Amino acid sequence: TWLSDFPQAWAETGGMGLAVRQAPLIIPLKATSTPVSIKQYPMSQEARLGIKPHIQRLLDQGILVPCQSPWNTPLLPVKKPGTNDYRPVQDLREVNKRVEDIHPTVPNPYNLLSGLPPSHQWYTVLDLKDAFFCLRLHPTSQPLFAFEWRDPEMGISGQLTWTRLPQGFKNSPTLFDEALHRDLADFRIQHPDLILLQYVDDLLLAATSELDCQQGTRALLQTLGNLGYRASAKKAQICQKQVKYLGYLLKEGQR
Amino acid sequence: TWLSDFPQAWAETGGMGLAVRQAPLIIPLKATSTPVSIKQYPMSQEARLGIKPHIQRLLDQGILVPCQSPWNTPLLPVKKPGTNDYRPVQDLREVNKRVEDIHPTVPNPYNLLSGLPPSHQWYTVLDLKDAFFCLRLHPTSQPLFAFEWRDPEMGISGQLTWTRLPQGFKNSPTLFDEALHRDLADFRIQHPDLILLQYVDDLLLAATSELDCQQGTRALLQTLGNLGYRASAKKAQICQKQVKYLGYLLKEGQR
DNA sequence: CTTAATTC
DNA sequence: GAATTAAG
DNA sequence: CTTAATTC
DNA sequence: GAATTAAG
Repeated sequence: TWLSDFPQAWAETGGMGLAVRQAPLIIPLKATSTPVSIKQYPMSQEARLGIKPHIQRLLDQGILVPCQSPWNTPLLPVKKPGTNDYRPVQDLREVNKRVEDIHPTVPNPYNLLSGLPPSHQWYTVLDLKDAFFCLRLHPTSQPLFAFEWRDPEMGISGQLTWTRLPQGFKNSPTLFDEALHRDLADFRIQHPDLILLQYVDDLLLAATSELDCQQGTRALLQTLGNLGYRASAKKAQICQKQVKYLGYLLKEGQR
Repeated sequence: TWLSDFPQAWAETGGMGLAVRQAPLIIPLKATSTPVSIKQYPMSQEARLGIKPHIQRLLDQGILVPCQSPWNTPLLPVKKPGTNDYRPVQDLREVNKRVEDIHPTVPNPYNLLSGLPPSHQWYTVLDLKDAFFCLRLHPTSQPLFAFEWRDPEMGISGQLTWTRLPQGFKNSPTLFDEALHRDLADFRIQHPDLILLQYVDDLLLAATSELDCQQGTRALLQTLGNLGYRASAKKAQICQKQVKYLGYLLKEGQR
């Protein structure tokens, strides 16, 4: 029952995360950038009602907050099915174009897996839930990601923005990967015999024996929870000689 | 009056040419070729009446002759203007594909002109009329170029073919250029001080003085006429310090 | 909905 | 260069 | 007229 | 991939 032994480490029981050791992120703009305010494309009531629950949850969680910003990008009504479930998707392309580029340090899955020794056959795969939202944004950079939100009948002031690293921002994957690497540096040092692969929010822990993988997993979950990250108990693959990681099926040491 | 001094050398007074020193040409087929007989696309009366005079002239000249051949390619009604003058154009692409390739020995105009010394300022440009028709085709190769010709009211048997190198055949330019080079080899040897440029049917004779260009031109015209070639008196540019050759304007030694 | 590419 | 894909 | 390429 | 060019 890994779920009961580590309440804080799982999204299911530890609540929304927040990387407490990471300083709020400051997002540098390119040298010539000036704010861009793109009007919000009219949204149907169906889309608005579909998105509303999500916006309210984020406001309650403090991930979204009201604001007045010279920046504004549009929200899009996205429903994977034909017209089923919705979810807000922000078009941050005009913001991305004005943000200074950073070196892409996230390794491609192929190269990352090359660092997996044949000696480590016991695997544990964890995926961090709402990973980007665990990283705070400095108040100075929050206005950059503002969007409009209203209600034809008693709606918020006007704009809302993110207080955490947002989805759709070009540097989120890299910034998150780099932050988690800093937070897990000690863990690696304290567990020299363990192999830990990180691909943004997807983690692979490899060990030589089931026992080591057990103790190692316990230590990783404890560490992750303490740092403020949250893993999916639902999708978790604990101490298995066969696991699915980054589209690959790890078995017998193949792939 | 160069026209009167060399009756045989001009198309205007010497009649259709025939390169008497050149053996009738044999056209080798590719190793796997078999005859192809392409049906003649129906031709309107307007097109037929327009082409008729040309066919009759060629038959009278012996350039076209009746035949029965397993080969057949279509004739096309071509009228440069909107619907004015006509002229028969044969689509020999299927024949070209079955004929063995030869090395392209005709130099491009740019490289050909590089062999024109600044010392030779006096130019004479001649263009041979119906040049390809001056070269005979061996009877064994004549059937390759057959086409259909009839008259809704008393028409020739069925097919006609060429007894001379035809227009539209992929190797005609190269074969003609090579044949003329063989026929003018002696002339070059007999006139070491003269510069002679050959580009298929377009000739440029260059000399150091007007006198040399005069005597040289007289000798070239006499030689051409004797060999059976015919130049255009109409377009002839004799002993000029400025002439148009291959799209270029030769003047002061420029171009 | 808008848009940088990639196809047909 | 009017559609098709892929994406934010 | 049919066709190998090249554009839009 | 439906037009545009170029050609035999």
